[PDB]
Amino acid sequence: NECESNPCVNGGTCKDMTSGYVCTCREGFSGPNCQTNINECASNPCLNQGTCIDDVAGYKCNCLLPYTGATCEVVLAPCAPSPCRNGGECRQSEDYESFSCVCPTGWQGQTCEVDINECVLSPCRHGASCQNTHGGYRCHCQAGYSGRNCETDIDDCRPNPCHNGGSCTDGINTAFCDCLPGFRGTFCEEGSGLE
Ligand SMILES: *[C@@H]1O[C@H](CO)[C@@H](O)[C@H](O[C@@H]2OC[C@@H](O)[C@H](O)[C@H]2O)[C@H]1O
Ligand SMILES: *[C@@H]1O[C@H](CO)[C@@H](O)[C@H](O)[C@H]1O
Ligand SMILES: *[C@@H]1O[C@@H](C)[C@@H](O)[C@@H](O)[C@@H]1O
Ligand SMILES: *[C@@H]1O[C@@H](C)[C@@H](O)[C@@H](O)[C@@H]1O
Ligand SMILES: *[C@@H]1O[C@@H](C)[C@@H](O)[C@@H](O)[C@@H]1O
Ligand SMILES: *[C@@H]1O[C@@H](C)[C@@H](O)[C@@H](O)[C@@H]1O
Ligand SMILES: [Ca+2]
Ligand SMILES: [Ca+2]
Ligand SMILES: [Ca+2]
Ligand SMILES: [Ca+2]
Repeated sequence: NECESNPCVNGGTCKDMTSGYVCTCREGFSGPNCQTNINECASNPCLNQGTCIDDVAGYKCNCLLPYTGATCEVVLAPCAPSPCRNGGECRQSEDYESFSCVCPTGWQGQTCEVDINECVLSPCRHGASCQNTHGGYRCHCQAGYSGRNCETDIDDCRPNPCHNGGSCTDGINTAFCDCLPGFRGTFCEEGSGLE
């Protein structure tokens, strides 16, 4: 009878009946002739805007980065415990599988944990001594100089060391006084013919 026409598709098995037939489907198929591939994606199993891809008796999810895992329930977050130290900025890679760190001044290494020794190419000026520190440095100035890199010749004329209105000229750790009429001495402290 009716199974002679080989009606079942998708590998189903036909059984003859009174005035018809039944197809027993392989797992994953349904319909009178097993023509339907059951849509296991109908339950919307993929999270986080992943795409469900139907299979025979199953599905998978293609996740949208940075989500991953069987149902897009995991997230790639290489910057989550901020591996960049000492103020460094964490940047996630394009594919979210790795990170990089932009280090602050003074720091280097993959995670910004290695000091830079500024004294190797010392920025200190005017004979100052360079002291390297962890994440910085310090210049120790010679007499007469100030500033971060001991680059400033100190203004020895402020406050004015010249008494009695004398004019001050700055030098290296020194000041020179030109006295007003009536005054003399290194700092104009001596009066002559006054009152
Ligand atoms: C509908 O969504 C369910 C999760 O909320 C998911 O489990 C169903 O998938 C079944 O799980 C096992 C797998 O082998 C079967 O094919 C599938 O039907 C999903 O269809
Ligand atoms: C022969 O097969 C067809 C389907 O292709 C079915 O309609 C008939 O009943 C069967 O005998
Ligand atoms: C008949 O039943 C179906 C479900 C498949 O297992 C076939 O291979 C078999 O012949
Ligand atoms: C299915 O694939 C995932 C990765 C996302 O791109 C969705 O937009 C798409 O439908
Ligand atoms: C390095 O050390 C500092 C403190 C100054 O004394 C410099 O003259 C010296 O070379
Ligand atoms: C400095 O020189 C003294 C002697 C005065 O003439 C001042 O006014 C000047 O600034
Ligand atoms: Ca029959
Ligand atoms: Ca299916
Ligand atoms: Ca340093
Ligand atoms: Ca000076």
